[PDB]
Amino acid sequence: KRGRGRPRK
Amino acid sequence: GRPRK
Amino acid sequence: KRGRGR
DNA sequence: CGTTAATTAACG
DNA sequence: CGTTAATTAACG
DNA sequence: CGTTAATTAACG
DNA sequence: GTTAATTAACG
DNA sequence: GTTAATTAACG
DNA sequence: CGTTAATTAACG
Ligand SMILES: [Mg+2]
Ligand SMILES: [Mg+2]
Ligand SMILES: [Mg+2]
Ligand SMILES: [Mg+2]
Repeated sequence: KRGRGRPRK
Repeated sequence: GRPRK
Repeated sequence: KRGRGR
Protein backbone atom coordinates (compact mmCIF):
# COMPACT_ATOMS: atom_id res chain seq x y z
CA LYS A 1 0.00 0.00 0.00
CA ARG A 2 3.00 2.44 -0.15
CA GLY A 3 2.44 5.49 -2.39
CA ARG A 4 4.77 8.10 -3.82
CA GLY A 5 8.21 8.87 -2.39
CA ARG A 6 8.27 11.54 0.30
CA PRO A 7 10.24 14.72 -0.35
CA ARG A 8 13.93 14.08 0.45
CA LYS A 9 15.81 15.48 3.44
CA GLY B 1 -0.56 9.08 13.57
CA ARG B 2 -0.89 8.92 9.75
CA PRO B 3 -4.08 7.44 8.21
CA ARG B 4 -4.07 3.66 7.50
CA LYS B 5 -3.98 2.97 3.69
CA LYS C 1 -1.48 8.90 -8.52
CA ARG C 2 -0.62 12.07 -6.61
CA GLY C 3 1.86 12.23 -3.71
CA ARG C 4 2.20 14.32 -0.58
CA GLY C 5 0.83 17.84 -0.24
CA ARG C 6 3.18 20.73 -1.20
C1' DC D 1 6.36 -2.90 -26.96
C1' DG D 2 11.14 -1.93 -20.62
C1' DT D 3 13.59 -4.45 -17.25
C1' DT D 4 16.77 -4.61 -13.50
C1' DA D 5 18.80 -2.54 -9.34
C1' DA D 6 18.15 0.35 -5.66
C1' DT D 7 15.21 2.66 -2.57
C1' DT D 8 11.38 3.39 0.72
C1' DA D 9 6.77 3.70 2.48
C1' DA D 10 3.68 0.64 3.68
C1' DC D 11 2.36 -2.83 7.56
C1' DG D 12 -0.30 -4.73 12.89
C1' DC E 1 12.26 -4.25 14.66
C1' DG E 2 12.49 -5.49 9.67
C1' DT E 3 10.14 -7.81 5.24
C1' DT E 4 7.31 -6.83 1.37
C1' DA E 5 5.85 -4.87 -2.92
C1' DA E 6 5.44 -0.40 -5.02
C1' DT E 7 8.02 3.14 -6.45
C1' DT E 8 12.09 5.33 -8.33
C1' DA E 9 16.68 5.33 -10.44
C1' DA E 10 19.46 3.63 -13.89
C1' DC E 11 20.53 2.48 -18.57
C1' DG E 12 19.77 4.15 -22.90
C1' DC F 1 31.75 23.22 -15.47
C1' DG F 2 26.91 28.61 -11.52
C1' DT F 3 25.72 29.91 -7.27
C1' DT F 4 22.85 31.20 -3.46
C1' DA F 5 18.08 31.05 -1.60
C1' DA F 6 14.60 28.26 0.06
C1' DT F 7 12.88 23.95 1.57
C1' DT F 8 13.03 19.47 3.37
C1' DA F 9 13.14 15.59 7.01
C1' DA F 10 15.75 14.12 10.86
C1' DC F 11 16.75 14.23 15.57
C1' DG F 12 14.90 12.45 21.05
C1' DG G 1 15.16 24.72 16.92
C1' DT G 2 18.71 23.57 14.32
C1' DT G 3 21.27 21.04 10.97
C1' DA G 4 22.89 19.75 6.34
C1' DA G 5 21.26 17.68 1.86
C1' DT G 6 18.19 18.59 -1.59
C1' DT G 7 15.58 21.40 -4.56
C1' DA G 8 14.12 25.81 -6.46
C1' DA G 9 15.24 30.26 -7.88
C1' DC G 10 17.48 33.43 -10.61
C1' DG G 11 17.34 35.70 -15.96
C1' DG H 1 -11.17 18.94 -16.55
C1' DT H 2 -11.39 15.01 -14.00
C1' DT H 3 -9.84 11.48 -10.88
C1' DA H 4 -7.35 9.18 -7.11
C1' DA H 5 -4.92 10.33 -3.15
C1' DT H 6 -4.03 13.19 0.54
C1' DT H 7 -5.35 16.22 4.05
C1' DA H 8 -8.71 18.76 6.84
C1' DA H 9 -12.75 18.83 9.32
C1' DC H 10 -16.12 17.69 12.60
C1' DG H 11 -17.65 17.77 18.52
C1' DC I 1 -10.75 7.10 18.12
C1' DG I 2 -14.72 7.03 12.69
C1' DT I 3 -16.00 8.87 8.80
C1' DT I 4 -16.93 12.15 5.26
C1' DA I 5 -15.70 16.86 3.51
C1' DA I 6 -12.59 19.38 1.18
C1' DT I 7 -8.31 19.99 -1.18
C1' DT I 8 -4.68 19.13 -4.52
C1' DA I 9 -1.38 16.87 -7.25
C1' DA I 10 -1.55 13.49 -10.63
C1' DC I 11 -2.21 13.22 -16.04
C1' DG I 12 -0.29 15.00 -21.11
MG1 LIG J 1 24.40 -1.69 -21.41
MG1 LIG K 1 19.52 39.64 -9.59
MG1 LIG L 1 1.16 8.51 -19.37
MG1 LIG M 1 -3.86 8.17 -19.93
